[PDB]
Amino acid sequence: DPLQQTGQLFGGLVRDIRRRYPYYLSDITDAFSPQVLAAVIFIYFAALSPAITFGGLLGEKTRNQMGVSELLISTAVQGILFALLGAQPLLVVGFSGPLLVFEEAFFSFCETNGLEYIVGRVWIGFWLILLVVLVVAFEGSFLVRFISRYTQEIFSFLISLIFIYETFSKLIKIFQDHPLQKTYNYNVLMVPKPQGPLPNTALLSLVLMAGTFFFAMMLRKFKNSSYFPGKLRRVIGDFGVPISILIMVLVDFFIQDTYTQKLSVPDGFKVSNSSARGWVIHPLGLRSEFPIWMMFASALPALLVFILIFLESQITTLIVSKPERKMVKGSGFHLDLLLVVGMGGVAALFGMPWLSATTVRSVTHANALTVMGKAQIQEVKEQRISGLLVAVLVGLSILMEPILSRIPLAVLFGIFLYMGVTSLSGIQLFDRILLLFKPPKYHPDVPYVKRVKTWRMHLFTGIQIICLAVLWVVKSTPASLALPFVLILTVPLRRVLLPLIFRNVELQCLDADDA
Amino acid sequence: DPLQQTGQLFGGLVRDIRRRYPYYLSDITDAFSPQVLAAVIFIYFAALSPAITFGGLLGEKTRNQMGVSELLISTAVQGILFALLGAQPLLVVGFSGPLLVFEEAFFSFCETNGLEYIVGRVWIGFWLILLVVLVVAFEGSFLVRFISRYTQEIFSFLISLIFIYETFSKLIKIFQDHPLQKTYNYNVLMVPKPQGPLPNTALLSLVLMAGTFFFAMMLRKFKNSSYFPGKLRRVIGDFGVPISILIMVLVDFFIQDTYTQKLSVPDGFKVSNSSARGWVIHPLGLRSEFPIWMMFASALPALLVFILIFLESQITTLIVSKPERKMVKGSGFHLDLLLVVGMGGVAALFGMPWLSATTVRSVTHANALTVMGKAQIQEVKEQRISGLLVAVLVGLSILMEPILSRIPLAVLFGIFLYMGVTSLSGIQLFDRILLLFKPPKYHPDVPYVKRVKTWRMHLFTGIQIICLAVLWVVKSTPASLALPFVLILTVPLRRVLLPLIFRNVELQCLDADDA
Ligand SMILES: CCCCCCCCCCCCCCCCCC(=O)OC[C@H](COP(=O)([O-])OCC[N+](C)(C)C)OC(=O)CCCCCCCCCCCCCCCCC
Ligand SMILES: CCCCCCCCCCCCCCCCCC(=O)OC[C@H](COP(=O)([O-])OCC[N+](C)(C)C)OC(=O)CCCCCCCCCCCCCCCCC
Ligand SMILES: *[C@@H]1O[C@H](CO)[C@@H](O[C@@H]2O[C@H](CO)[C@@H](O)[C@H](O)[C@H]2NC(C)=O)[C@H](O)[C@H]1NC(C)=O
Ligand SMILES: *[C@@H]1O[C@H](CO)[C@@H](O[C@@H]2O[C@H](CO)[C@@H](O)[C@H](O)[C@H]2NC(C)=O)[C@H](O)[C@H]1NC(C)=O
Ligand SMILES: CC(C)CCC[C@@H](C)[C@H]1CC[C@H]2[C@@H]3CC=C4C[C@@H](O)CC[C@]4(C)[C@H]3CC[C@]12C
Ligand SMILES: CC(C)CCC[C@@H](C)[C@H]1CC[C@H]2[C@@H]3CC=C4C[C@@H](O)CC[C@]4(C)[C@H]3CC[C@]12C
Ligand SMILES: CC(C)CCC[C@@H](C)[C@H]1CC[C@H]2[C@@H]3CC=C4C[C@@H](O)CC[C@]4(C)[C@H]3CC[C@]12C
Ligand SMILES: CC(C)CCC[C@@H](C)[C@H]1CC[C@H]2[C@@H]3CC=C4C[C@@H](O)CC[C@]4(C)[C@H]3CC[C@]12C
Ligand SMILES: CC(C)CCC[C@@H](C)[C@H]1CC[C@H]2[C@@H]3CC=C4C[C@@H](O)CC[C@]4(C)[C@H]3CC[C@]12C
Ligand SMILES: CC(C)CCC[C@@H](C)[C@H]1CC[C@H]2[C@@H]3CC=C4C[C@@H](O)CC[C@]4(C)[C@H]3CC[C@]12C
Ligand SMILES: CC(C)CCC[C@@H](C)[C@H]1CC[C@H]2[C@@H]3CC=C4C[C@@H](O)CC[C@]4(C)[C@H]3CC[C@]12C
Ligand SMILES: CC(C)CCC[C@@H](C)[C@H]1CC[C@H]2[C@@H]3CC=C4C[C@@H](O)CC[C@]4(C)[C@H]3CC[C@]12C
Ligand SMILES: O=C(O)c1cccnc1Nc1cccc(C(F)(F)F)c1
Ligand SMILES: O=C(O)c1cccnc1Nc1cccc(C(F)(F)F)c1
Repeated sequence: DPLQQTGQLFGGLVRDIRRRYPYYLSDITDAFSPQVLAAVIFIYFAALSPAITFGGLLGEKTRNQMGVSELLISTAVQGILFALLGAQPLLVVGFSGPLLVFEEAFFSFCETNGLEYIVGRVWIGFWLILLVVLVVAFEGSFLVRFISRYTQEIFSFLISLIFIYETFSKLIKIFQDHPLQKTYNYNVLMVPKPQGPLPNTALLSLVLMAGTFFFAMMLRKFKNSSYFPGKLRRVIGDFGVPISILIMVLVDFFIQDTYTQKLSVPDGFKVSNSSARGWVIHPLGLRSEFPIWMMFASALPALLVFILIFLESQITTLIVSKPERKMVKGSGFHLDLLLVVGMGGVAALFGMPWLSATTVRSVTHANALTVMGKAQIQEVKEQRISGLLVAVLVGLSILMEPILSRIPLAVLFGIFLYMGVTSLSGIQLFDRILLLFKPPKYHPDVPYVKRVKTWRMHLFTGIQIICLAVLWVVKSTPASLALPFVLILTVPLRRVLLPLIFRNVELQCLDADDA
Repeated sequence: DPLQQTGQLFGGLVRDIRRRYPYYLSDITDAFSPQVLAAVIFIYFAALSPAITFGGLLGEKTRNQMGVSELLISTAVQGILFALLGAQPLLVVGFSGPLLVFEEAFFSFCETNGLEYIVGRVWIGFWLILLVVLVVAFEGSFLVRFISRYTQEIFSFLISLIFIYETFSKLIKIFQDHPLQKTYNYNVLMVPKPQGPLPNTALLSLVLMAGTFFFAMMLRKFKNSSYFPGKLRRVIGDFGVPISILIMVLVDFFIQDTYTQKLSVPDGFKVSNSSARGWVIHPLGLRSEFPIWMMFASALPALLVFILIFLESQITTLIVSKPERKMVKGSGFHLDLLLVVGMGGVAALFGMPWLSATTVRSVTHANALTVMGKAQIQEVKEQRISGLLVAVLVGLSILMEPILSRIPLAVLFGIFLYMGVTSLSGIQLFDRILLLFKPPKYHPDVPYVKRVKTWRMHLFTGIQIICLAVLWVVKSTPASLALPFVLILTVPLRRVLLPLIFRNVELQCLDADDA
């Protein structure tokens, strides 16, 4: 198994290298298939748009200390390294809401205490570099084995709901910014962006979203359909999202008059605010002499940042490398936790954000490479060039501004909704949530339906909604960085309370390692 | 069989009365089911909107000689009579494109020759009253037996394509009338209707259409799905279009600012133009003494009007009363042709327009009453109160203006697109057109796939497209009232050329009476 206690110091790192690197030729040569090129295109727009979204949200909140340029270079650099060195290349490394909430929370603290933020992270980085090596030394990444399906399901579901919620709030914002009014003022500037509201902007956006999501779902239906020859049907199905986007991007191109929000990158490869910082950030104070207490008190935030990246990256790896998916290569949790956290702490030195292995984009990347037949899984295309070319494109995103400038965010929102529903494909919790509305006569022929009672099977599914409810309440409240500690409290339940209120035969059936 | 030559004078009319009228108690008492009330609501909006559409088109073209008021009263009066007296009440009687093209063509002639149009039709009416009785006397409605599936298929398909084409051209017209412009003038009157173009009108219409059609198709998918209890799932599925409309009508109600075209009826039960005509039209000239040559030369148009109504109403009756549909009551072609044409010729006397039995609304009405199980057909709800209550509502359409005034045409266009695809459900031509794109390995297990060769089976399907192509070309060209003569030339092919180029075993399999 991958999470066995070796005992020998850095045995978990070495066995993960001894596991995957013998298959390094297959990790390059399995990327010649056309389904992989279709994944690169799909996952590029999946990887880029958050780097633009979170990039803008950071700058706005951190006064350009770290913005779109630093996140794009981080996401590009760490992505290329992790693509070439990672134990699971299908893990797409990038910046997340969890991290966004920390950066702004550390800034808000740094301004109050009179500390140079871009410097304060370089210390947090050194502790993340220290803590990860100390964990990887004692094979602490083994603890992944104790992360059960139950928690992986709650993690798989909660983030899928958030990614869907964020997508709609992104469309709702266009109706708030450009409401359906009887009259509109045309004496408004459009150089920075529309100052006041405009006609035809918000409904065309809705149409551009609804159109792309439609063309996405129909092409997913078409992929595993009976129409057209098998060779042409799979190619069209594999290039589903690329065709979905291309159509609805051309739709808006031929609408000359109507404005709608496009993709926005910086002018070139420059620091967001030259007055604030440089490329390389000095630990002992860039301007004002940095205090000695924060140089050692940065461990407390780093312990928090570690957990956020750990429980994000590792649970993502469990979900992406499940037995039910045909994962021939395997997975290395020790090397993945080392790289993701290690690169992040080093990235802080250059005033660029530390990243994690985000589930949706990682899941989406695997799902886009996962083949289907007859339906069941036959062979999941496992290689590095997919995860590499995504990071390379996110690096070149600033240089290829003329191509991105004609792509509406409305079109991208259609694909994020598709990614949201596509992520819920192989989640037994969602599949059990479906049985809540189905009558008991029509339930699927699965062990947890046959061997367990229906009224008890729904109570388990119900207790996971009690978790999701509490998990969603913590997300909204000020104490949002306490979510990892509430998510890791999920294990104690499945280990004590659930067994205490259930029969062992039911758990094994309900919560199984494989199907 | 229904179309047997009795020989005895009016034997075909009497046997159709002796057929159905013993089941007259079941023709009332099968309308207590909730699926029938759902059909009334659906088919009302299906029956009304064309009475508004074609009414406006007549008035516009005939200078209010016959407009929305006369078509609504005709469609109401003839509908109630035919609902109570008809051999097949599922036939929804109303005005069609075929008739629209005649009325405007007879007006265009009447103005040139200096003839009172509203008077000239009263003569055409007398010949329609004469010709139908002469046909029903010799059981001429028997000729229906010779109308093969091949022609019924071409008829079923061509009209379904037209009804879909007309629906989209109705949406395209909103984008022509309210284009996506950079600027809009708000110094425009809205009393008659918007004079110049407006913002948010065209895309909200598109959204209102796309929304209703979505909610229609998902509820049709939900109807024969596994979710929710069987008692509640069928009710929601049966009231599919009523719920689809209700949602998207409320959507637009809560949009205060944005204009979009609503349902428009006249003020009250009045003649469209009091200056032109009255209620009852005098045959020997209302104002100017009507010429004696037109009193007898009105037979030539009446012969044309007869054929248009005959080939519309009878082929509709064959399609609605096919063996594959569970039609327990049966059908009477002699009594249906008598009423539809007889009432029409009498309706001309009051300047009101003559109607036909239109296929889509008749098919839609049967399809809405046709139940599904497991899928296959179990029992088609055959009754009169459905066809009655539709005509009663179309009569009350002017009185219930405050309810219709809040219903957008955009919402109705969603339902006409649903009706368009719903009409193509049980058509072997469409089902064979699907096999054109399917590979030959995946073709359905049906006699005409098993017993006939695939390459020969597609050539038959291909020759029907050669017909549809020619049929569609005649529709566009000036000689549009020659379509019935090109449609009745379909029989000679299936009778001579097709058998000449095919093997008898193939025809029986391809062109079968039952499945
Ligand atoms: C199970 C399916 C149910 C879902 C239903 C809806 C599907 C999702 C939405 C539609 C798919 C994407 C199409 C986007 C087209 C954008 C139209 C537009 O505004 O731009 C062009 C233009 C916009 O104007 P314009 O400004 O570009 O005009 C160009 C010409 N100049 C510039 C000179 C004025 O619109 C049109 O011309 C009208 C076309 C409308 C598109 C037709 C769709 C009708 C909606 C009903 C249902 C649609 C399909 C149903 C799905 C299943 C199929 C059986
Ligand atoms: C089978 C797979 C594909 C089929 C579905 C194809 C996708 C598009 C379907 C077209 C119809 C849209 C849904 C029904 C009608 C609701 C829209 C409406 O009128 O309100 C929007 C309204 C109308 O615009 P509005 O904001 O002006 O509303 C009025 C409010 N004022 C005037 C005050 C500003 O906009 C919203 O508020 C947006 C919320 C809805 C977001 C929908 C985005 C489209 C994404 C697809 C959703 C539906 C498919 C999901 C299921 C299929 C597969 C899982
Ligand atoms: C770029 O950095 C400069 C400082 O190097 C920022 O200037 C500060 O602005 C904040 C509020 O915006 C003030 O509270 C500080 O007093 C300013 N400090 C100095 C030294 O000017 C500036 O805001 C930053 N600009 C951007 C791009 O946000
Ligand atoms: C109502 O009927 C009158 C009476 O025919 C119509 O008046 C005619 O108008 C047309 C052109 O619109 C002229 O060619 C005729 O010379 C007019 N005749 C008379 C006697 O006035 C009038 O157009 C009709 N109005 C409506 C509602 O269309
Ligand atoms: C040295 C620290 C601060 C740098 C961070 C990376 C650490 C964890 C890396 C760098 C070099 C690595 C060592 C390189 C070689 C070997 C020999 C092998 O037979 C056992 C593992 C061992 C001993 C590795 C353990 C992990 C290691 C110490
Ligand atoms: C312009 C932006 C918004 C969209 C970019 C999408 C582009 C790159 C996508 C959309 C459709 C794609 C094509 C779809 C199918 C095939 C056939 C395959 O045998 C080779 C690749 C090829 C030819 C793809 C190349 C990439 C492609 C052209
Ligand atoms: C194809 C693979 C190997 C590379 C893809 C990403 C490349 C193009 C990106 C990633 C990070 C980028 C660098 C980031 C920062 C700087 C500093 C600036 O003062 C000059 C440009 C320079 C040096 C950039 C050049 C382009 C760069 C190297
Ligand atoms: C915060 C909110 C949304 C919590 C929602 C939890 C819901 C879905 C849970 C809580 C209790 C659960 C119920 C507990 C017991 C039973 C009885 C059984 O015979 C059928 C299922 C049924 C009826 C469950 C269905 C799901 C249920 C209603
Ligand atoms: C005015 C007449 C001549 C032409 C119009 C015929 C109309 C009114 C129809 C409708 C009802 C019909 C009658 C119904 C029943 C019968 C009984 C049958 O054993 C002989 C024919 C006879 C008597 C029919 C003759 C034609 C008839 C009278
Ligand atoms: C206002 C316009 C646009 C829409 C009108 C549609 C109305 C009449 C439709 C929409 C949904 C329908 C309801 C749907 C389901 C049921 C349950 C059934 O057991 C009795 C009828 C009843 C209660 C229907 C009555 C009619 C209804 C309310
Ligand atoms: C419920 C069933 C029986 C009837 C439904 C339709 C009714 C309401 C319609 C159909 C035709 C209509 C009539 C058509 C013409 C006129 C002439 C006008 O000068 C007064 C109203 C009057 C007399 C209408 C009254 C309402 C009416 C009788
Ligand atoms: C005028 C335009 C619209 C063409 C209309 C007729 C078309 C659809 C017809 C004419 C001849 C037909 C082809 C005749 C023979 C074959 C060989 C068979 O193994 C597959 C179908 C195929 C390839 C047919 C497909 C449909 C076809 C191309
Ligand atoms: O989802 C948010 O907005 C959020 C914000 C702050 C902290 N945690 C958050 N949630 C969240 C989402 C995914 C993974 C994780 C986890 F890895 F830390 F467990 C947390
Ligand atoms: O559909 C048209 O545009 C049209 C116009 C004039 C005559 N005939 C037409 N077509 C048409 C449509 C359905 C049924 C019939 C028929 F019944 F007359 F055969 C004709």
